[PDB]
Amino acid sequence: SFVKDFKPQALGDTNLFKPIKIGNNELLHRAVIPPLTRMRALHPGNIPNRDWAVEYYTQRAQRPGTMIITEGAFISPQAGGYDNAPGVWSEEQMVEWTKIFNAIHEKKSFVWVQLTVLGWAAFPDNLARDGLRYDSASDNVFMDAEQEAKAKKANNPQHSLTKDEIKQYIKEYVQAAKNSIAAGADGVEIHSANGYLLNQFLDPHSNTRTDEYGGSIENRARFTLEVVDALVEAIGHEKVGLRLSPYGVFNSMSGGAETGIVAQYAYVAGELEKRAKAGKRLAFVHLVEPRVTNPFLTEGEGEYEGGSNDFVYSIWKGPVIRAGNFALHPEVVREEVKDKRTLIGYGRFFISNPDLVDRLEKGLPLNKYDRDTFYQMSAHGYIDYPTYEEALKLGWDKK
Amino acid sequence: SFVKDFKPQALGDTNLFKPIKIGNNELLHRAVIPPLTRMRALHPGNIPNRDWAVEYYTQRAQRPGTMIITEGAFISPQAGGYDNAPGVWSEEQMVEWTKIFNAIHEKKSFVWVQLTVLGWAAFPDNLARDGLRYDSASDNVFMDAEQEAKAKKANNPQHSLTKDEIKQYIKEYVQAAKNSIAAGADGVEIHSANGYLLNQFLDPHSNTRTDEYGGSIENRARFTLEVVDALVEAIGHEKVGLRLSPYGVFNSMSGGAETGIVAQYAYVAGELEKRAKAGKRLAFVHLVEPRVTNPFLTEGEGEYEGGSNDFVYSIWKGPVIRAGNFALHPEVVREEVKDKRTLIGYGRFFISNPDLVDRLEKGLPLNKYDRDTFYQMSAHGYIDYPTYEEALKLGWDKK
Ligand SMILES: Cc1cc2nc3c(=O)[nH]c(=O)nc-3n(C[C@H](O)[C@H](O)[C@H](O)COP(=O)(O)O)c2cc1C
Ligand SMILES: Cc1cc2nc3c(=O)[nH]c(=O)nc-3n(C[C@H](O)[C@H](O)[C@H](O)COP(=O)(O)O)c2cc1C
Ligand SMILES: [Cl-]
Ligand SMILES: [Cl-]
Ligand SMILES: [Cl-]
Ligand SMILES: [Cl-]
Ligand SMILES: [Mg+2]
Ligand SMILES: [Mg+2]
Ligand SMILES: [Mg+2]
Ligand SMILES: [Mg+2]
Ligand SMILES: [Mg+2]
Ligand SMILES: [Mg+2]
Ligand code: NA
Ligand code: NA
Repeated sequence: SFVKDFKPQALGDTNLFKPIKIGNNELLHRAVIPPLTRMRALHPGNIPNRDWAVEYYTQRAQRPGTMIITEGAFISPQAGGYDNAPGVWSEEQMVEWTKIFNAIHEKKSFVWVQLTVLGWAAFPDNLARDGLRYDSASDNVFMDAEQEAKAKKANNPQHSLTKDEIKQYIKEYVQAAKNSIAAGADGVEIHSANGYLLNQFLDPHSNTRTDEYGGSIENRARFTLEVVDALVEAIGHEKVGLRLSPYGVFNSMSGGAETGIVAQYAYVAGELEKRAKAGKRLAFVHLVEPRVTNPFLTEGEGEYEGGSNDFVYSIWKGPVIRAGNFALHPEVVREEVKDKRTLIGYGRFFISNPDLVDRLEKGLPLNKYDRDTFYQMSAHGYIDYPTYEEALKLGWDKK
Repeated sequence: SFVKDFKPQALGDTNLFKPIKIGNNELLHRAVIPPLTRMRALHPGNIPNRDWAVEYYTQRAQRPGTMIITEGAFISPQAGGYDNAPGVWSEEQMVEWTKIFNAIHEKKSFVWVQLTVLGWAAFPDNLARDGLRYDSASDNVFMDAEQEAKAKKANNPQHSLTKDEIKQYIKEYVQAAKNSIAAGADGVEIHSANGYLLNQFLDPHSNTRTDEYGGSIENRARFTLEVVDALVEAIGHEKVGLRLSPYGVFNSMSGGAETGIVAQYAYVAGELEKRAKAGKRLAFVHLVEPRVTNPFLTEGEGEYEGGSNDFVYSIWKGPVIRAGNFALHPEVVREEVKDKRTLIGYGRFFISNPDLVDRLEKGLPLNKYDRDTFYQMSAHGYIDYPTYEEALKLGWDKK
């Protein structure tokens, strides 16, 4: 069915429908697919879904010149811990990714691989089964009681990374980025948001370290910036973006309750701009808005009203992708895209609307999403959401 | 004469004319007199002007319930270096300040003493004459070539403060704050702006230290925060505010060219909010806007368009006074005061309009200022600017 009560607005007369270049890619509009974990990868080996993933991405590439950021992809076994999320370390994985990238390109769209390392969000028992550590910044603060207890039961207590182990992750980021490019991706996004490992280092709640990787703003940002620099060196700044969620609380990050949180993220933005002014500007910065501090809460819930991401624009002078509850709020998008370097990520409603871009241009009704199938091993709720035309034929204009 | 071409707007229908409490003071409107050095203090001894200063402040206190921040006042001889700016360390000074504070209070207005330490902005030859150091954060970067050369000629080369000397300044801030309160002031403003000593510590251009007072965001903010904490302890948070100029370039500060500048100031704001949440909220934060990066340039010049102070409001949750080119821009003020904790400082046009508040409420013409008498040892251009009524009688509605 269509979302009831939603009053659509045609956005074709806004900058959302003006072309923009991101990295090497000439986008034809500024509606971006943000990274969306869907849990259709198959075990063993974290293999992108051999039956459905090509079709999923093909559908969502249908509007020419769309920027697609993939579901998060693990850079190595140790970086993972969800059996049904994909990786980008093995030949068997890359065979499937190559097909996905080719399909997106055939639709004249673009694809950026999000590179993910889970840290404390991983399942410690899966990791133990596979002979892997349960990692985070620290060893004395935990995501929640259940995770702490699972780790202990698995004889895999949370482990504070050594400097050598941080270096090993950086090597894996580099190789994962190389693999992604070699398989045909247009670029990569470094996931430093939503309470995963890099965010666990950024945040003073999760990072109680007293070495050079914690205990100050500069130290907490060190790992994220080392990954940025390693990937810029390996594949070029024009092929690298960075995702941040300053006000997020998902996965036990601090959000605005931490009075130093804006300074922490302002520091990262400033270091990005310093690199840019020295000739190595990242393709984009991708921000999760305080509009959505936890993406598993219904739109409108978990809104933090005490902060704005606007500060980033005073610092970083390149493209900025904003995501969080924009599909149901074209009136907000209309204002935000007046800034000529702003793009808008649409997550949950891209799950349910393969032709979302047409719907945004033309002010059409939106298909309701089905949260129960966000994570499910099924084509249902993955590749069977209709286009607007197909929905009309099903009679959704009445139902 | 009146400013030609200026199209006034009545602001009586805005929050500029709603009461607000700042510290212990019930203000009746939100037009604030920011600190304005006028150079009428007499030598020797940096004595507030015995002939004219009471009248100057009385005139500008005339609208009941006005918050006045004094001209900067030196906390000690070593903090000074301008012979015609006043101090607040001696009995002879406080005799004159007492008269000024009494006069402001008789007009049912309020007075906050700005506490000033010049650092590298001081004149090294005056300091040498008086047996005093020429101080800054560092000893290997200078305000400009002329200052460096003056210091060398005076056998008084710029000196990087020791930790003990920083402690001595803090003692002097404490005593100056006590003196101000005992003499009748409503509070004090810590000057950490416009490239004076505390700002020289905040800014990475001027602060090349490698001890705990430089080399990182936290270290560069340490001196400013130590002064905040010492004054909060001595006289109470409700009697203390702090002035900052994030984007200023006056006195060779970095401004927006420094990519880390927003993070530096965001850190200070966050530390202020942390203290506030722990029960010790400063009376206000006073920001110089990027609208005026150098207050000796004509309105509209030296405007930095690449940054906003809005970030501070995501962090600090108390009153904020904004200053910089607002008199000629009632349309901007109208928008800014929609925020219910925003006050507006009017500097140069309070020099020339003793009845500025009435003029703002009622949308009246503004007297042109005379920059040549901003700093001058004279009543002329100090206490002889007319009220609107007096200007009409002089025929300025025609001239
Ligand atoms: C099912 C689901 C999976 C998600 N997976 C990821 C992910 O892999 N990486 C990431 O950075 N964000 C992920 N997110 C967050 C989204 O990218 C997005 O920031 C968030 O859903 C807010 O945007 P929206 O309101 O348009 O959905 C996910 C969100 C959902 C609902
Ligand atoms: C003559 C003059 C003296 C000033 N003296 C001080 C001072 O003692 N302390 C301070 O913090 N700012 C001082 N300022 C800066 C003003 O407080 C104010 O921030 C600036 O003039 C911008 O506001 P305006 O455009 O309303 O004048 C001075 C400015 C001028 C023009
Ligand atoms: Cl799993
Ligand atoms: Cl995520
Ligand atoms: Cl002088
Ligand atoms: Cl000043
Ligand atoms: Mg242990
Ligand atoms: Mg169902
Ligand atoms: Mg499910
Ligand atoms: Mg020396
Ligand atoms: Mg003259
Ligand atoms: Mg003069
Ligand atoms: Na099938
Ligand atoms: Na006289």
